[PDB]
Amino acid sequence: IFSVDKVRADFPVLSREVNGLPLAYLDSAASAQKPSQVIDAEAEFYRHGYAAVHRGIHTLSAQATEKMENVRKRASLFINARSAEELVFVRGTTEGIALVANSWGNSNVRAGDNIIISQMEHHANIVPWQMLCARVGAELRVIPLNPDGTLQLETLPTLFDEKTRLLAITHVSNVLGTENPLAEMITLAHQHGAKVLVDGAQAVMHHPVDVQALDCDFYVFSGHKLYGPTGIGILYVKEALLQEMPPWEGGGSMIATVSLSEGTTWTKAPWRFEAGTPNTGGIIGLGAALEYVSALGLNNIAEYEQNLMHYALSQLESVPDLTLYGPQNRLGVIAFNLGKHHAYDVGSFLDNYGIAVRTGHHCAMPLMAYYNVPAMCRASLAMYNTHEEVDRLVTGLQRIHRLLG
Amino acid sequence: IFSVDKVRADFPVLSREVNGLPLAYLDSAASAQKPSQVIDAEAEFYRHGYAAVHRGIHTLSAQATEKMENVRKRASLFINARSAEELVFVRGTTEGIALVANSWGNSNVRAGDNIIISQMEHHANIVPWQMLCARVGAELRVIPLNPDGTLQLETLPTLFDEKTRLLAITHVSNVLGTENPLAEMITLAHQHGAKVLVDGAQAVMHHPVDVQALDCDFYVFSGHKLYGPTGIGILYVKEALLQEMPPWEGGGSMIATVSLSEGTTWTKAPWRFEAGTPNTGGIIGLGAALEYVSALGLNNIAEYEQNLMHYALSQLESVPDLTLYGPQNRLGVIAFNLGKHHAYDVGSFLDNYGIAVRTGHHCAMPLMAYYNVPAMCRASLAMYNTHEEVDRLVTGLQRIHRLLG
Ligand SMILES: *Cc1c(COP(=O)(O)O)cnc(C)c1O
Ligand SMILES: *Cc1c(COP(=O)(O)O)cnc(C)c1O
Ligand SMILES: [Cl-]
Ligand SMILES: [Cl-]
Repeated sequence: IFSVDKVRADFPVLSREVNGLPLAYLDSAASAQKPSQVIDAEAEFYRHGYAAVHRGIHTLSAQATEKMENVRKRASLFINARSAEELVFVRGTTEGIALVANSWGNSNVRAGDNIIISQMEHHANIVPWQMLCARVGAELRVIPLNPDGTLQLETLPTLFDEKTRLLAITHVSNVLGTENPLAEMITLAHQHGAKVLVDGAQAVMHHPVDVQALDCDFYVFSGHKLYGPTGIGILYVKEALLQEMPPWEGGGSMIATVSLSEGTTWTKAPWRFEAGTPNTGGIIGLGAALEYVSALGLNNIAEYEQNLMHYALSQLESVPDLTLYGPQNRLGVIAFNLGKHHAYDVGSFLDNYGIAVRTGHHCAMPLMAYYNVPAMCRASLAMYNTHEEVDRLVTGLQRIHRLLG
Repeated sequence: IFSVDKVRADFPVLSREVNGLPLAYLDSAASAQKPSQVIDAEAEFYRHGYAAVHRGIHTLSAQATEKMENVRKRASLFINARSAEELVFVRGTTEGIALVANSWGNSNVRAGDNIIISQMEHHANIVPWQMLCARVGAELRVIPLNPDGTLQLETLPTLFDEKTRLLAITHVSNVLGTENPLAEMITLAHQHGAKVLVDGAQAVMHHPVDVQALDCDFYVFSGHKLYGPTGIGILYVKEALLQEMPPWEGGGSMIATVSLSEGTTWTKAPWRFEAGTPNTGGIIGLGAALEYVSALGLNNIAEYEQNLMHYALSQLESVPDLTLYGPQNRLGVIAFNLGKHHAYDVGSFLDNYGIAVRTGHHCAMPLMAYYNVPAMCRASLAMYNTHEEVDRLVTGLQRIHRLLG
């Protein structure tokens, strides 16, 4: 069984005080706190084994190159990719999606084609496709939402056709906590020869993820949401696709040869898309984060978080004039507004009690617009959050409602 | 005065053993070791103040946003930019140059124009321009080299004309240690209305850099070469230029608004070019690295390194059949080959003695080709290297020459 007290003791930030009160960090969906196992792994690398990593001749460089490729292997096993060489290190989910849209998009999406996104997508999974569609003259289609925060799947027959090149879809909504039916949607997309990119930035920390079972063509996620360092993400691409992708004009690609007369050639994928000095510190920390999470067990984490979520939704029923957004079976986040008060004011009061939530449009303005609100509040309930922190959130909202209503 | 023993005691890697022998790290031009002040600043941030940073409502987020903007201010003072808002955080020098070539290049370089690079450029300051020139149908012109590793300045009249849009030039060669006459070249470029991008990745750790005095239009450098963390670089752009640059299609740009019907708008520069979650860990560490280097004083560092370089070049005269490449007044690096032996073999023997040098083409294949060699060895002499490590290098080359000659 999972022991939240043993886990919390690994996270030094959770001791912190904010406004003279004990921190209740409910904003892990924006970024997760990191255990000392992650922080110290990165520091230890800088302290005892740091070097540049392009299979340099000397020992530190060779050993650091091997550390980085072992992390690539560990990450591929974490998401059950067939091969470590199907994983590209990227700056984060945002850059990973941009890479696909520029390298794969520019040579597979032509004038008259269409791309399907959903109305709940984070901006990082909208804007690259908007721009691509403008470049090549294709059409961006949108799966609409239901009031309960799920996709209107009945609209799919009107969106998928033979010119559909790509479905770009979120695994788990960063606002609603909706988990989308990826395996079925991927079957539909592949029946039309469409690829699927899955934005998995909110999924990989909540339960096991198996890209072979899903059969998705691309999958992205962010280190810093996975209790890991900033500046590092993972992009998975099916080997047959990845080995056809051209070099990344926009972000830089690693060369095989450079000639002023004869031009330039490029090294094989993965590494083709990792130009310049990689973020070795971040890669080391990401590896430690994958080990930490695997050691707790994602199924134990999921069971604890689901129980915590069920407790919170039950307790929140006693908050007057609370509006919740999203389905009952949400993962990780609770999106809400309190009566007619602006989310910004609710979040400031909650911060005044030492409760960290996020306010605003959460990089999902089309989602905001669907619900005809400018902003919502969002509380994250991660593996190190407690029933007691849920009770502070509930009491906090009750007090805010009396003081301001 | 500078005390190399007091400085070395700040760097924990320098205690390390390699192949059972004490490390002599002479590969700082590939990446620098980091002091504990840098390592611990990053760890301390993760331990006590970590949060997401997009001016979030709650305290940790607000305080982390302010930490990151103070580092931007500190970096702008470090290079004497007029305004902190002229600095963009980037993944590294490679990504910074790609950003300029894609955002500024695509809307200022048209068919029939030309760009001037030099023959000693690192690949990161060649390939983006090669691709841009192919996109828009412009011409890539090259300032050639002299045998001593300096630019043939007499060729400039034949390269600069009214269609010259940009000069992209290295401040200090990562292979030869040549320092280029930037201020004079920038005057010439501006007489034709050409902009200048300076690749300063090898300059910022060796002496003060003043972008107002230089009057360059762009300037880039890498954190990890500045005794700082990986995954972070600085791109400086003159405010009038930067505020005109369009969003970065290839790498992602931060939105002001996203609408599925009305399209997308973008936030003001700096931040326009920092999409997704920034590398907050790396930014914090970079700030500590700038403080550490400022506390030693760049002029003291320069005086120590110059003395160390002069000692090494004097000692190396006693190595039979040593070929050196570059001018006598080189900064930081010594590029060399030993008789007819492949650089790879020399580097392996040196590594066997615990001496870390770099071998290969050093991401400067046109430079290699100018000298009609496939590879060279390169020893870096940074601020924490000693006369004794120079003596190990010299003795090592002498032994290699007897064993293999
Ligand atoms: C946060 C998030 C992103 C963006 O991730 P970055 O690490 O900031 O690049 C994209 N999609 C979802 C669903 C997210 O939650
Ligand atoms: C190392 C270096 C680069 C590339 O820097 P990255 O940090 O790897 O992106 C570019 N130019 C010069 C002169 C360099 O030494
Ligand atoms: Cl956004
Ligand atoms: Cl290269």
